[PDB]
Amino acid sequence: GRVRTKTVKKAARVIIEKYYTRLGNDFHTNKRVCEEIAIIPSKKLRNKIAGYVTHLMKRIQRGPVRGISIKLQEEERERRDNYVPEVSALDQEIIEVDPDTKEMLKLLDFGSLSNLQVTQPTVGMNFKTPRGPV
Amino acid sequence: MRAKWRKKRMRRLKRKRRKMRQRSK
Amino acid sequence: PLAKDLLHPSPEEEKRKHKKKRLVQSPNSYFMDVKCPGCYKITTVFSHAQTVVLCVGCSTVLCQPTGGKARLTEGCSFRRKQ
Amino acid sequence: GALDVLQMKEEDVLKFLAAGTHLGGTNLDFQMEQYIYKRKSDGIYIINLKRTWEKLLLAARAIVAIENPADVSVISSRNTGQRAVLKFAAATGATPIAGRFTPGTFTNQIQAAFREPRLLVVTDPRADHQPLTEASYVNLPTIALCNTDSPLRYVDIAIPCNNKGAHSVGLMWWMLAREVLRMRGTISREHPWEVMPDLYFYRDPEEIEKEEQAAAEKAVT
Amino acid sequence: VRMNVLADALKSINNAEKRGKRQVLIRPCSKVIVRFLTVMMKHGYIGEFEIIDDHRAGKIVVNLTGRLNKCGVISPRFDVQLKDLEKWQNNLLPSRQFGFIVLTTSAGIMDHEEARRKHTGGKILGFFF
Amino acid sequence: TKKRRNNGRAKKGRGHVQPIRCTNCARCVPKDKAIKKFVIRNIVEAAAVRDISEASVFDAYVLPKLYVKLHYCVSCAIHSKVVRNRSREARKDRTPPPRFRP
Amino acid sequence: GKCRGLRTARKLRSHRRDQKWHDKQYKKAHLGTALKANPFGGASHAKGIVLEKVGVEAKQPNSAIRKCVRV
Amino acid sequence: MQNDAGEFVDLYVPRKCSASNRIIGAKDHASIQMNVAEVDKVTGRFNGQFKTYAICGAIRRMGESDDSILRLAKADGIVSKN
RNA sequence: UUACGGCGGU
RNA sequence: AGAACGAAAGUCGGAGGUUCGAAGACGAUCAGAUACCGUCGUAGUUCCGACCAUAAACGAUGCCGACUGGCGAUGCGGCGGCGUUAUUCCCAUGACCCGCCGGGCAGCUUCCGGGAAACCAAAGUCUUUGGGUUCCGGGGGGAGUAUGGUUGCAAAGCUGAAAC
Ligand SMILES: [Mg+2]
Ligand SMILES: [Zn+2]
Repeated sequence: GRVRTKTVKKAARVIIEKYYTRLGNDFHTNKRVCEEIAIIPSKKLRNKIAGYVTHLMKRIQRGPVRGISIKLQEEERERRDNYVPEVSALDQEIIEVDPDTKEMLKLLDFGSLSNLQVTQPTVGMNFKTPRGPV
Repeated sequence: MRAKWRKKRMRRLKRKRRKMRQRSK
Repeated sequence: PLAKDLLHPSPEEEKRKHKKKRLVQSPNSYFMDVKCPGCYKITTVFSHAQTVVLCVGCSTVLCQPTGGKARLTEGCSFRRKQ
Repeated sequence: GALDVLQMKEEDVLKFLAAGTHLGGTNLDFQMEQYIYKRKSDGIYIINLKRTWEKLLLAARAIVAIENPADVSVISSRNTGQRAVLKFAAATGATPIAGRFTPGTFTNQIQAAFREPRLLVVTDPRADHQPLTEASYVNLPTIALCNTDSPLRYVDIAIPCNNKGAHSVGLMWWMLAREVLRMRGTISREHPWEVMPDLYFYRDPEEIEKEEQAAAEKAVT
Repeated sequence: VRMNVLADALKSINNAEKRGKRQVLIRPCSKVIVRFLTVMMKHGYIGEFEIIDDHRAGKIVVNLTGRLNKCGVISPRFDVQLKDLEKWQNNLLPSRQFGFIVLTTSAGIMDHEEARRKHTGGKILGFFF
Repeated sequence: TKKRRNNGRAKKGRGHVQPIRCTNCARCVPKDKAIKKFVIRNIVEAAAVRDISEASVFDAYVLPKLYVKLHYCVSCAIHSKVVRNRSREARKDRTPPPRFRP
Repeated sequence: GKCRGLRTARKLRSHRRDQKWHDKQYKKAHLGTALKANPFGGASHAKGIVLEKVGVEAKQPNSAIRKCVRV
Repeated sequence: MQNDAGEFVDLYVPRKCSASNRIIGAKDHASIQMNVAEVDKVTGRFNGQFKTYAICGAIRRMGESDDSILRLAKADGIVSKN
């Protein structure tokens, strides 16, 4: 019977996104925040919104919940925008290739150009897993 | 009534008017 | 694949197909030269032979027939001619 | 290209072969028989890299033909190719729709993401077929950097590179992003482009923040 | 067991143009299908075509264009008079402007409009539009 | 309405397969219609294994298997519940259910 | 389907003069036994004396005593 | 459509494709009309002129638009000629 | 395990 | 027109009779059980020689010919291939691995198309109608009946109306 309704779970995402900095992980303080910040019609859903807002306040400070508030929002610019490495994994100055893929860059007119030592794919044709049920 | 037990009752019937018409020689 | 120029193919793609069904038909056969080891004449037997062919002097086996392409018994002076 | 200005430029091929992109292996679609070279001994198919080079210059000619820069709807579904799209569109000024594509976006005109482009570009055809299907109705060309598996119904300038490798996907967005701004006035065509293509590669789990800052106790702390 | 090599020649064209293709392949030739195809070539529905000449009835590769809809046959080779030719038009042509039935005369394989100028009737051979 | 593409019977190029007889109700069905099941259950009822090893004279004695092939009529396949009523677009699949040994 | 051809009109005509015996309102106009069958006999009216007044019953949705005679 | 007096009597002349040369209708909403922007011979930059190609939606839905636009650019000023 | 039936027209 | 082979059941003659088992008997069940269940069990199954010519004899699709998508396979040959494997210590053959070709039962998919729709790569090439050619259907009942013909040891089959 504890399971929380939609219009409480709807009204919590509009608060905690928009007031992520004006909060805490305390139920009784965030109770007083939620009455100050939006008109709640009665006391029961006042501290029942506040309970679920606090249920995310011990939570969205840990993991990627739909938390597009500015402290999360600028944080992944340390990830996608930053982190250019000093060594390129496109540049090892040695790449090992196959005897036919130097045929492909022989008629691409490139066989005598770069370093490009080969490692021939071995004798085989043991691809294609043994078919059927066992 | 089925189709094959429509046959059997009208096969049992036609083997009677083949015999009552044969009765009156 | 709406516009494959099906009149000018690469002949090793045209080699893949049947002996019929080609843009111009051509057999998959040949005549071939056979010298029995220790003899003095080339024999010119057909590749898809069907009979137990004898030789001129050395009266022994020369080629043995099979399903498709008759098997030369002893490794002989052999090449695909013309 | 037809010129030497747009040629193969052997040094960047050392980034193709340092990202794979000659990788198929499993099998091939019957309408990508043209962009093949052979099957390996491994069962793997390798791709003639001048064919994926000749279409990629042809696909970049398509984007420059669009006047409005914020109009090429650049979309992706699989995870490798979600970091790549989001700052592709930040680089060349495009419109990114990343992650799960909401169905009924290009053309259901009521809700908020009613976006009507004039061109489209895809990471994977069969893994992202839902925008391929929907772009068939606003008569709108799509460009799908497709592998030998992925089908070719609603695509037009399909690039035959790769769609599954992590370093494979990010380079092909980089090689396309370097070019679309080179047909514009940005890259000076002789000097290289400064955006190192490691920027476009899919993100690891959170072991990041240990190892990068354990090589920064002589420059920060 | 190939009764009418004309009708197969035209069915090979009709299916392979609705796919949109550029080329076809007609396997047995005859001197009645090469004179068929040069009727719609001189009216320009198709273009170039080779007779791949083998010693028996060779093949024919027709470079299709995409001006064509249906190039069927009339499988009984009926006779048609000149008081009869006007009913063949409004049965199977799409209009009174364009399209052609083609009837083999005693003077050569011609159209319907070429035949009524020459004012000879003959046996109908097919129709194309 | 033809319900099934193959008509229940997985024959194609024949006229007559050998009619086999059902296992519990002894009803005559063709060989490829029958709901097959092959049972390699242990004979010992493996709750009852560490109650016989105290009584076993041997120390590493491989307990024998038990090999029964059940072959059913379709009428006593559903009522004894080896197969089950299904849906339209999940009929066209020839895969067995998952195993899950424990 | 159909044999066709220019010379086969004998087959296409001796196939039609006996597939015409299988639709009814032709067949009760040419076969003869259905011409004798009706009491008017190819006519439109007949006189006749009345032998019995009867009241038949109406069909399944109705319920009435329809009046008839026995001419 | 060039009547007896030779004046243009039609509503409008619609497009036609260049992959199968069919007549794209007023409701064939799978038919693109795409722009290919060439560059000048000297600097590899968008000089100001381009090319236009229509692809009918039936040949799009079939599968070979990429086979098409390769070939209908192949003759028309492209990278290859090889 | 047994377990059958349901007046006529709306 | 005409013939051949035709499951089962059936009929006639001779061997044989284990098992199952129409009919039948008996016990149960039931309001009633001439049914389901139970037990015993005849004809029949089983072989031989003669007959009958029907079945949901079903892919419920006449045969022949062409063209029109793809992919993964399975069966039979044939050709060519890294290799491992067989006596093989080398050969030539078999096993497995990768293909290609022809033919076969098929399969998965798709907006080629088609269809009343289920669905079918043929049930597609069809108001843009015409590749041969055979049989056959015309609202449902009365009817595969009545009569006649023929066939059959018999059962019945083939051919087949009409009144209403
Ligand atoms: Mg019955
Ligand atoms: Zn059963």
